[PDB]
Amino acid sequence: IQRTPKIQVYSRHPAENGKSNFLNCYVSGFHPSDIEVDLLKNGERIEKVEHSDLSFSKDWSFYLLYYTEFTPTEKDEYACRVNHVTLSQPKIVKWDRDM
Amino acid sequence: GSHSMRYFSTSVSRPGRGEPRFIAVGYVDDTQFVRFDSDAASQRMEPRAPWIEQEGPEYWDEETGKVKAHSQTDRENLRIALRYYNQSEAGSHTLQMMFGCDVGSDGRFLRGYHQYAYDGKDYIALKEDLRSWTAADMAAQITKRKWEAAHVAEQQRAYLEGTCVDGLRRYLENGKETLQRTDPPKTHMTHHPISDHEATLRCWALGFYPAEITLTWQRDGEDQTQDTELVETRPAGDGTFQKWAAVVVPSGEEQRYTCHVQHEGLPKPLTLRW
Amino acid sequence: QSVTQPDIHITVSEGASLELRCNYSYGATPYLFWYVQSPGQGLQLLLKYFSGDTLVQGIKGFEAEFKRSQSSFNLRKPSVHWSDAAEYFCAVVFTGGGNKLTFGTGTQLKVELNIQNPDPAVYQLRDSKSSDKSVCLFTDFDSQTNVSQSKDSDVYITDKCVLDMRSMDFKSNSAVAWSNKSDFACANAFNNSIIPEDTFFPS
Amino acid sequence: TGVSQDPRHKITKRGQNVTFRCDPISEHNRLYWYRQTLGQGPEFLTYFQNEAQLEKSRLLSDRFSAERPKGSFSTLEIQRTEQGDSAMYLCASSLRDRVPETQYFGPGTRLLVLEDLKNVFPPEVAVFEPSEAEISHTQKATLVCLATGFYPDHVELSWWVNGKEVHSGVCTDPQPLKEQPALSRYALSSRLRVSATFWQNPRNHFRCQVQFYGLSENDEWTQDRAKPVTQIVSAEAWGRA
Amino acid sequence: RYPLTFGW
Repeated sequence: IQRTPKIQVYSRHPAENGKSNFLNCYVSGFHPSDIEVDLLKNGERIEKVEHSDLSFSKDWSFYLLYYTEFTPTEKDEYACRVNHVTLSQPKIVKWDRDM
Repeated sequence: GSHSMRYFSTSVSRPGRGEPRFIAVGYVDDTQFVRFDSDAASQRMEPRAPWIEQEGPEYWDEETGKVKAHSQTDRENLRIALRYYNQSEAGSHTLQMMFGCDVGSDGRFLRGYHQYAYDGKDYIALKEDLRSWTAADMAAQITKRKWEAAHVAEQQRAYLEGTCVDGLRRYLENGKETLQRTDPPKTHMTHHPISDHEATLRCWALGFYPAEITLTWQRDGEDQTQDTELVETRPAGDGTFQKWAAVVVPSGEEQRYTCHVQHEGLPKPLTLRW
Repeated sequence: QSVTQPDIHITVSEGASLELRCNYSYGATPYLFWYVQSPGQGLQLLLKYFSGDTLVQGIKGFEAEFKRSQSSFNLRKPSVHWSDAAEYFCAVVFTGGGNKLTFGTGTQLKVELNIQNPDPAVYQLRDSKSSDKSVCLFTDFDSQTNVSQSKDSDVYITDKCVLDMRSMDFKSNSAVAWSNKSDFACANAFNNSIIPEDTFFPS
Repeated sequence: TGVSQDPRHKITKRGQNVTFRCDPISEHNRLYWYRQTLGQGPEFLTYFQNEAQLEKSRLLSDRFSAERPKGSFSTLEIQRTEQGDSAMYLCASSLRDRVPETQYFGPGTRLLVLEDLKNVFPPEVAVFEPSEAEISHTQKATLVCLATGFYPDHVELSWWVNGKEVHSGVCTDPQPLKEQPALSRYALSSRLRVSATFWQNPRNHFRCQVQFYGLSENDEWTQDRAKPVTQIVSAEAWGRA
Repeated sequence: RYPLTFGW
């Protein structure tokens, strides 16, 4: 069987421009294990991204958290990119800052 | 009060890429504290929590020896799983595992689990009595009858009733400042318009512990589910969890709607408004 | 945590009720074993218990009872043999700590021959062709005899070892003493040890 | 059954290396290595499951080297040997699918380390005949075997009647002693008692076999004498009327 | 504490 990854993009704190914060990408409830998650700054891959450790929910569906130390502005566009076997093309979820 | 402890394993085969990948993490109620990566150069049971670093080298020399005992047992197990199902050697599959003890407010044993899973579906499990198995399919009753000749249930039960519980209270005591204190949710409400009279409210609750919470968008003393976008609870990064619930409203009725946050850290269910 | 063997050294007579204790650390539910090591060879498994029948029987007639209330796994034998003289280790598997065996302090057991017809005597033995010494044999004496060793230079003395003539139901102790000196006489060698007055010498 | 080991006894001088080779029983997929000091409990060193190492007692050093490359047999190796390493190394196997998890040990490998090899000597054997004083008093004849001037205390004694081993009526001191307790060469005593009616007729062969674990063909021997190799020295006597 | 693991 296979499951579809649910993706949430958000910040660890409320958005305050110019102040250090943390961006998150939560790939929850998916299967199988192999998943490629990238963090993008206006389209470029963020080089220093530390990911969570692999686990799974009750339904044997894995969840992961990808974070990096970012500082937001009013025009910088941060988005999460996720590649998976159950995706015909890499899904990109943009970050509505007050989502 | 009531707490728990879990251990998760994940074996995934990779044909043509050498030995498969074994990933094992250790969970207390909502806090990971150990991890093992079969492709990590350390090859040890590295910690992932502050309070667990107090344990001496004999602890890590023991945990490492019997998690590498698992990687070699579950890889050995993956080949057996193929010929049990008569699958292809050049194919990839996933073998998982989960079991841990649940304790009450006095360290008293409450429940115990034990479940394996082959490719997203259950394979074998331990019943609530902790002495009888429940194989999912015929290829598992082959294994079930192996763990019946060998009294495996009387050892795993001796672990969950014993080693698991007696060791878990040591973890709660070693980290009483973190695992025993529950943070309350910080709540506030936002407002987003779309049309000239349609607006989108959103109830927020960030930074709490544990994850079990309920967000309810009512409307004039009557609950509502129509046009109520709701996302699953997500982690934060520090050890807290976030969750929002949205609702689309017309301009003029915003003073009618209400939001409620029911959690443990609040000894009263809050009732927000606009 | 550790395992404890309180009985450090026991010496009984042949055919006595035997009990060796081995208590674990009050909290664990470990696998239990009992091994024996003759002084020359390696260990040898005797018993084991995790199935759930408190009393366990095994090889060499030994038994054992598991008492979780007392946290003990004690060896037993209603009638000890002379061949049971060896070191007795108990082994537990501390389950959550891994799978390595955790051994005890080590019980060393000797057995004494409950002789019935004492017949103490000392004899000189005919020497070999390619040997110059002349040995003396103390044998067939009662168990409570004390063998005091020699004092002279060329004279050596051993301790008692038990023979088992399994056919005639005959068992007896023994002793050796020898030297290569001409003056050294076997009729006057064992005087340095405490022996009864009825020591039988050749005519 | 059962677990095997090779060799059983050896001895080296400090500074060089040693190596032991264990062989467990069929289809056993877990193997432990233990060390047992003289007169003490066996200490845990390392343990395997299927060609790969899972643990090593941190109270050890990297000088110890163990491996089970082919999945069945294991080989221990020790570099920079010292007197503090002299003990008995015992192999042990299990099944990991037996819930009691029974470990079955082998005969083990005793070792010894010194500061020099100016100590090795092979045993001389001599059999002594019972006197007719005891013979014409009890209908029983008691023989006495000996073993003098050997080193170390790695002997293995056994009696033989007519080329066939006998144990009923055989007694032997479980441990040897020092001929010079102030230093030292070792000596051991042994006996065999049978009825005199089996001593007088001249068809019974009374041979006392003393097997000694000595040096091997790879060791260097410098002393101007015969090399004390691992051999079997036996003395015999004949029936007498 | 990690638990004891068995094979199928």
